[PDB]
This record gives sequence, C-alpha cells and structure tokens, in this order.
Amino acid sequence: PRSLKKGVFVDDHLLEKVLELNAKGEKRLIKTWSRRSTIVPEMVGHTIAVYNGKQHVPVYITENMVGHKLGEFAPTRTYR
Amino acid sequence: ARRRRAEVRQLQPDLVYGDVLVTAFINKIMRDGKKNLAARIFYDACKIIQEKTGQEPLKVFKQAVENVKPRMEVRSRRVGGANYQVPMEVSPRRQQSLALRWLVQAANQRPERRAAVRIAHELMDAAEGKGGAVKKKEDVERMAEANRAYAHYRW
Amino acid sequence: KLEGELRAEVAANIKRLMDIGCYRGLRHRRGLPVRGQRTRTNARTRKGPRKTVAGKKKAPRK
Amino acid sequence: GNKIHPIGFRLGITRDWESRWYAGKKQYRHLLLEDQRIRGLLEKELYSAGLARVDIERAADNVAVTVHVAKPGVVIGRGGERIRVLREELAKLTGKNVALNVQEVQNPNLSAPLVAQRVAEQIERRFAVRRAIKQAVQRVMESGAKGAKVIVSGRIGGAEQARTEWAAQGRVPLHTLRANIDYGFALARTTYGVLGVKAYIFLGEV
Amino acid sequence: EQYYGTGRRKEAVARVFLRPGNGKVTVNGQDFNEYFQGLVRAVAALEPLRAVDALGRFDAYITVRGGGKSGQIDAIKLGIARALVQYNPDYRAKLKPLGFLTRDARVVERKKYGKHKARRAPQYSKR
Amino acid sequence: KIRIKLRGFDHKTLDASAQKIVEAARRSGAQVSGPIPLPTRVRRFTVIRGPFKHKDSREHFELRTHNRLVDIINPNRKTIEQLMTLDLPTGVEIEIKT
Amino acid sequence: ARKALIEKAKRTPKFKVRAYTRCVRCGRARSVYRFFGLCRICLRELAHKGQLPGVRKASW
RNA sequence: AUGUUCAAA
RNA sequence: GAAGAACCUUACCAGGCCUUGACAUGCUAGGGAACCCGGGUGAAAGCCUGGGGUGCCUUCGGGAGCCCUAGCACAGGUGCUGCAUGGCCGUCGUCAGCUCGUGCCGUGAGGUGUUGGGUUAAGUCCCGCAACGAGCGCAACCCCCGCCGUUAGUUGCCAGCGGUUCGGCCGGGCACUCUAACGGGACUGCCCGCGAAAGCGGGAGGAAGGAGGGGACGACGUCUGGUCAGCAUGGCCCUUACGGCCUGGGCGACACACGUGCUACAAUGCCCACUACAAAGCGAUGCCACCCGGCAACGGGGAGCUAAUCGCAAAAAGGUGGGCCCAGUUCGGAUUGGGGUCUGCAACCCGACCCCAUGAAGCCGGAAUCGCUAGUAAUCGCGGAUCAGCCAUGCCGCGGUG
Repeated sequence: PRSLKKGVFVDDHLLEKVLELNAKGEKRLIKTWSRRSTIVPEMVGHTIAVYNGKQHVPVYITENMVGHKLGEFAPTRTYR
Repeated sequence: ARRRRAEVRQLQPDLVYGDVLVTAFINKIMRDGKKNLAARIFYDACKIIQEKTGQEPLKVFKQAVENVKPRMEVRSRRVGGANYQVPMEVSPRRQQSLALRWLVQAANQRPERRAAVRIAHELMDAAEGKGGAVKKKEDVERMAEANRAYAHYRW
Repeated sequence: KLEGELRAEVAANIKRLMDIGCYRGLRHRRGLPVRGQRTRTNARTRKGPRKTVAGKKKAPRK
Repeated sequence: GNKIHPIGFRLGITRDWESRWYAGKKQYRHLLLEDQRIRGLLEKELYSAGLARVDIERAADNVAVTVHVAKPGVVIGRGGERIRVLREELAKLTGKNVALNVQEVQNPNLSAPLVAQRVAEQIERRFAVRRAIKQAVQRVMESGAKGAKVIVSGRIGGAEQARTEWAAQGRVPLHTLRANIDYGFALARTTYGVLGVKAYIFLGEV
Repeated sequence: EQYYGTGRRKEAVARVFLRPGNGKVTVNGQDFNEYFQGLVRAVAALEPLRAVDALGRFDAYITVRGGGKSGQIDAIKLGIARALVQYNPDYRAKLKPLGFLTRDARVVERKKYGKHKARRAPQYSKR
Repeated sequence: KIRIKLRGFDHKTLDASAQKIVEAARRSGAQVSGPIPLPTRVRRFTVIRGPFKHKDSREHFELRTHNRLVDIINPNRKTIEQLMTLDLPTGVEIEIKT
Repeated sequence: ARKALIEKAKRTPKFKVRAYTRCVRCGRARSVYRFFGLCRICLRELAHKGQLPGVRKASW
C-alpha cells in the first residue's frame, strides 16, 4: 500500500544518463547512489548497479520490477 | 492509620429505598465509577426478585446479607516460629463489608449471561441459604472453629 | 473477485515480487515481518512460538 | 547535590529580575539573545570596574542598561571618554539605539558577586584559600549584614584531591522565603584548574 | 418577589432563583426532569427544599454552567440551599445540620510528574 | 472611540501605566471606560532540575502576561495631548486602534 | 557541539528540512525550546538568575 | 549458608 | 541524557574529496574584489568553468566595505582521564536531623548542650537539667485549590422592561456567573473536659480548621555516585590527520533473555443513530472559521485572529432507541494484498493518515512481583511542549464520573 502522489520521483543523475544511452540503444553498466529513485520503463533492459552503502551491486532491470525503487534490489544489511 | 481511628465514610441513602446499605451494595457492583450502570443492575435485579419471587426485593436482599455475614474468621499471626491462624469474632462493620463483597463476587461467578440476573439469582439463593456467597461464609466459620485450638492467642 | 480465484491472485502476487530480486519477497521466504518492524523483539505473530536457546547470564540483560 | 539558587527561588519577592521588559512569541527569543550579547561584552570589559549587575529595561528601540559598579570611574572614563567607546560599541551590536546609565555600589562589601570575585581573584593570585575566605566573611560581616557565608570549590591550594572550604557568620536562612540573601558566584581559572566561589550575604528580612 | 443563592461544586456554578409559585424548575430552559433526563441522583438538588417543606410552595429558575451534570446537581443543591436562606434566614437552624450550606471542596488532584495519575505510581518488576 | 490595549509582565507597571492614561484623558475627552482588566495568559516551563538523569527533579517557571484595556470614546484633541507624549513605564508596551 | 557542527546557522539547507534549532548559548541541539532559543539546561540556569523576564518558578 | 586483597581525601 | 534519528541531527561505518584547513577576533603579501545568470562532470558534496559585472574615499603615491589566493596567529578534535576539577544533578531523605560559641566534665579520644518526662507532622513546643544561647535544617515568609466584599465591566443575564429572523440576536442594564487586582478569613481565637505546661478530646459559629488539601523548598554530610558529550576547566594525545566536507549506510539487523510500557481477553460488552454536561491550552505563513470537490486522508477557495468577542472543538465515558445473542464471536486487532492522501528535494531501506479485502496470538496469566489512603484508586476524553512530517501506546498537564 505504498504511495507518493502525483509526480513519480526519479533522480535525474541516472535518468538523463540512462535515456542518453537510449539514443545509442543501451550500454554496459551504470552505477548510482540514487537508490531513492523510482524505476521508469526507459530503465528496463538496462543494468544499473546500486549502492549497498558499501558496494555497487549489478541489478538487471526487467519489466516485472518497474514501479519499484532500485534500492529494493540492493540489500543493505548482512544476516545469517 | 497510625494516628486517628479512621472513621467510616457515611453513605447517602438509596434513591429508591433510601437505604444506605443498598448504596453500599451498589458501590460494590460499580466498576470504573460507572455508578449508573451499577445502580441500574441492582434495580433491574430487584425487579427480577419481584417477578420470580412474590416477595419484596428489599427484604430478600437484607435477608441475603444476613446469611452471608461470617461471625467468626481466621486471622494469621506469627507465634513462636510458625504462623498460627487465630480464630476470632468479626466486627459488625467488617461483617457487612465481607457480606456485600462476597455477594457481588459469587454473583459474578454465576453463569447467566446477564449481569442484572446474576445479582438477582445470587441474592435469592443467598436468602434460601444456598449459593456461592453463603459457601464462602460457611467456609470461613469452618476454617475457624477448626483452628479453635490456637484461640488462646485471642489477639 | 472472491474466494479461491482471489487467494489465487494474492498468492500470484507474492510469488512475483518473490521471483524478482525484490527484498519484501525475501522477508516472506525468511518468514520475518515484511512491513519494516523490529525483529529484535516482538515478531512472534510472524515467527511463531519462542525458540529459546542457551545464553549469557551475568551481563544485566534485564 | 541539593538546594536551589537563592535568587531564582526568591524572584517573586525579596529580589527583582535583571531584565524587566514585556515581549512575546515572535520577538522574546530575539529580544533576549540580545540582552546576553549586551551582558557579554560588559563583563568582558568592565571587569576592573567591578561588575555586579546589569539591569536592562525596554519599551521600543530605546533600550535601558544600567550597569552597577564599585568603581564608577573606570567605567565612565576620562571626562567621560570611555562611556563613549562602550556606549557606541553597544550600537555596533544593537542598532536598537540604547542608553547606558551607571550607578555606584554603596559598599562592594555587601555585593555577593563582588565578595565572590574578590575571593575568586585572590585564589587566582595564589593566596591561602581558607584565609581569603575567613577574611571575606569578616569584611562582609564587619560592614553591616545580618549574616554572610563563603564557599570555595575544590583543589584548594592546587591539592590533588578536590576539597571544599566553608566560613559563615550570623543568620543566613536559605530556607526562609523572604530572607533577602544576595547570591554571588565567581569562577577562578588556574594552572591546576577551575575553582568556583560562592558568596552569600544576608540583609534585613521582611 | 425573588430570591438568590449561587452554589458551586467540583467546578460547577449554579444560579438559583426561587420565586413563590407552583414548584417547577427551569434548568437552563429545559424542565428539571428534562435537563437531568434519567439520572438517579437528580432528586438530590431539591433536597434542601423538602428540608423545610418547600417545593410545592416555591419555584425555581436555574442557570447552570461548568463541570458535569453530577457536579451541577450539587451546585444547584447548594444554590437552592443558599437562596432558601435569603428568603427566611431562620431556615439555617434546620438546613445547616444537614450540611446543605457547605461547599464540598473536593476537587480533582493535580497530576504530579513521575507518577501516572497524581498518585498511581508506575510499577516495577524484579526490583 | 480610541481603543487602547496595554500588556505588561508586571501587574503594577500596568496598573500604574494604564492608570495614568485614565486620569490624563479624563480632562479632554469622554470619561473613559475605566481600566478593564482582561484574563492573563501564563506560559509554564517545566524543567528537570539538574543535568544528566534524575527524571523527577523538575521545578516550575512561568511567564505570565497581563492585559489592560481602558477605551476612550469621544476623542478630543487635548485627549491626544495629555496622552500623546507623557508616558513613563519601561516594562510596558502598548497597541492602540481607534 | 563543535564549532564545525554549528553550520546550522548556514541557512543553506539545500532543502529546508535539514534545518535544526540548536542552543543559542551552548549549542545543545538535543532539547532546545523555541520560545527561548535556549536548551532545557540554559533555560533553567537563566531562570535562576532572573535574566528570563517574567519567568518565575511555577508551583500549584 | 556464602560473597578476595589493597591507597588517598 | 534523546521536549522529536529518513538526508540534517550524528558523535559510528563504507567510499569520493580538503588541507592554515561549517563557526571567532586577527596578520603580511599578489590579485579580481558588491553582485547576478548559466554550462561540463557528479549519488550529493565538491570540483572545473562561461560570465552579465562595480560604484567608494585620496595628500593622486594610494586606502575601505566585501572577497580569492599563498604563507601565518596558530586554529580545530563529542580523542583520553568525572579517581585531577567547576557547575549542575541523583541519593539516603522531607528523614529530624547536623553542628557551633562560650561555660562545665574527662589524662585523652570525647562528653554535656542535642539527654530525661509530657507533647508534636517536626531537635514542634512544654516542664526538667551544668548549662546558656546560636547557625544549617523544621515552621514560617512565596505559589495553586477551599467563603465573603470593594474597584472594573464588549464575559455575563428579561436577573428586569420593549422588540425578535425569539440565536441573549436588538436596545438597554451591571445585578449575577465570570475576568484580575486588592481587601477581609483560621489563630485551638471562643465554649465544656483533662493537663504543671505544651497540648489531647469534645462542642458552636464558619466555605473551611487544629498544619484544611497540593506544590516550590532538601541540614552537616554519605556513595572516590553521575556528567570532561551541554557548557566551563588542569593534564595527556592528534595535527595530511584521533581534524574537515560529502554521498550512501548505520544508530531501526535476529535463534534468543530482561526492563518500561500500549492494546486486550469481552454482554457491567461491541456497533449504528439520536441527544447532553468540561477544563486547560494553542492560532500569520501559524491556528484554520465557512463553502465546495472527495467515502476519506486531503485538495481548492476563503473570513476572522496579531484571538474572554473568530477557529482548533467533536469532549469521551454518559442518557435514549435499534442491532448482535456467549461464539474465539459485530470479542481481539496483529498480520498481509491493493488503492490512495499528505508533509517534505526526497518517504526502498525507514513517515503518519484514509478506504477495500485480510482478520494471528489471546478465553485474565506459574513461581514471583508493582501502584495507590478520596475526589485517591479505577475509568473517560481534552491540551501542550519538541515539531516539515512522525513512529506519542511516552512525558508534562486538564477536567468528567467516582
């Protein structure tokens, strides 16, 4: 039951940096500390590497995981 | 109470029978100061004592209290090592406090889903000489008079 | 959308965020609370009965 | 660690405030931070003058400020040249445009703050603490006062173990809410460390 | 012509105006039995009347504001007790021994810090 | 009809103040509505006595603000003469709205 | 309460949610009252001196 | 029933 | 400690970056010096950079506000030591005590006084006594609550009259409630009883008593009590860093153990509707009237307040009527799926709120253990500080029933 309102937020570090790669097709990697950003279609297919707060983990962004927020795919804590 | 001999709070008589003893019983039914619901329950009950019993409720009530007042009770006490349970009389004051308390307690120990009824039926049973209320009362006296050996520790 | 067909959906949902690296899904696997609550104490409704273990006494764990 | 400030305790009676001016909500915090800025410099400057109190009245962009001193001279200056420097250094802090009166202390020997500072200083100069104290109580007790008492913190004489020195004469009822006891505290930076100084003076009663 | 007596209880003020008449009571407009619609205690307020065989001899207009209908019932009871004296000051002799001319000073107790309710102190375990 | 509203911390610095305003204008305008009181608003500051712990130390501090009104109907030049520039207290602050 | 950490006065919040009271005398960020700009301690210290205009000791 | 030793103020 | 942890806070961790180095007063020297708008790179910080773009005073040599650079003061360190300290606080303990001066007793440590008898809440007071007095403490002097009067009436009411859209709305009126300032009131003062006295019991009047009820207030000292992380401060240590900036993470992990709490186990109950009594507070980018769109959170619009005269506000328990019919239930709400509002640059980690669905354990707690002596416990709702928002079921406070 999540909620932002009107204006799906996405930091434009990777945004305007991800679509620039949409011009030449895609690319081979990215890496942003903006785990705060929502995922938009243009991200699909791509492979953004998010920050644990220690590491840059490679996250393949597929359709099924659009609406989510990157960080939700880069675990923070280490347990068991 | 180290100093004075704490006098008893005098209660304003009943708003129907003008009987203080009744207010007392109603206060023992009350909980969270919801004195209305408390007064109601006791009156609804009095009208349940009128139906199922051709007698005046007020007299059934007083009769009850009477059979439920213990006249002897056991009070613990340390006497050379062990704690011998010394048997002794019960003040007129304490008799009431216990009688009323016991009634409400046993009453709320009954099954009938309705509060007002448990009180109604408990009171009656008490009058007849039966019921959880009179049990405790007779249990107390039994307790004393069964320890009537250490009664020379009169207290 | 009621009964079976519904439980089918819900189950279907969970299965999804569970198939994708999604965290919320891992909380289901691991069997721990999902809606970000404390798991150091009070999580019995999600963990089950306490599973007591041996411990460290003198160290005022009061 | 008990007992309240003898002043703050009596503020309702036998002791008025150091800043008596109305204000509120949006101003009060601003109009107060100022007062502290004021007092800040005065104490940093008028030390040798013998500071004792800084009343600060107000009404609107025309502040009061009535520094109380033992040596009103040192304050004023030559012909009144210093009361020019400060009084000006003042507005370079508060455009507010404010006065700067100066009352003299009738016997600095009945000013807890003074007696305190008096002792605080001696201690800094390396005088025998207990002596300085007894002396002080005497001076105070020897020039009026129905009672007095001084207290020095610890590390008396630079001793490795912090102690606490006394001295007192005549009634000094901290409990009586109506005594009129002047309280004064003085610090005392030192080669070996800080040592607080407390002065208590009792006058009349009712 | 008219008689007055205030009356305050547990933080309630009742303006009591007696007036030779039938014996009815207008509490804040509503009838005595209308404001106190269903309160086994109400009957109390007028007790100072029956005290000296009034009621069916007087009449009362009453303004009541503050507290709760229970506190008001006692303020009003005191009002009717006071006013009943400005009328005939001789009523004291019988009206007072009952204590109707007293102002029950029992008020809520301040909620002290450290405690849950002025007294109700927090509980401990293996102290 | 000049409505004056006086507020002060000292209940004397006002009764003195607002009272001057009454005797003054009482010789150049109406007769003044007398200095009417008005409820006081108190600010409580409950603070723990010492630093570090001792949750039950406390000690209360309040900053009570007092108010006064007056009200001078029938404004007549000389009124605004006896008042206009003849005040005295420092712990006071006015607001007027005729 | 390090000079360095009294960048609070810097306005420049980049976003106004990063703003924070701080004591206007000791920097005691932890329990600063608004009406005074002072922290629970200083407020108490000054109330004792009388430097808090019309701030007497409560009691009732 | 049991709960080591040791300095300064 | 925390009366407000998403970044901030923040002191920790990871990674990027800066070194005379977010704040203070200041020095020599070269230089552009107020300031305003963009771009490149970036997670942000930061770094690089384009650039509209200077008037001030002068002995005409040059000097200022402001600001960059290089070197400097030396700055900076919540880095160690609360057994080096100040300050402040907790604590025995609001307990009845702790002492001093002189005198007297004793070789002396010390004693006497402060003990004894009566009494008190009290080392309170009385009587006695080699003791006579005094200081800190008790009380008292200060604050809140208990009755009356004066002053003041835009709070208040047909109290009392005329009108009414019959709302105290209108005129009018200060009587009353009240508002806040001052004055009166209680002192065992009066009466009976005992007592040597203090005082104990009883009674009258009185709103009220025998200190009437609740605060503030903590003696000489104790604990090598607590805090160098609020601040202050001796000593030790660090100065490409044990300093500084930034982004992100952490302070919010879990097989478990404990403390303090919230909610609850149910019909003396739950739900819907109708209807009634409160106090203390807060309100300008702040409280938010009223009107509209939305089931709603909330959005749009917009009055008044700088607010006894408008708003938050509905008090809840309660009374009246209906539904439920003792069941893990119309108890209990956890938990989870979905939709959505709102604050904020931003709510994955990690906000609160709304609506639908979901609807766990729990059927009064073993040994053991805590609070409170009357308007108290118990129970019900209301406000505040902090504060964008909020994890408040906490804290401080208010009144209702009792």
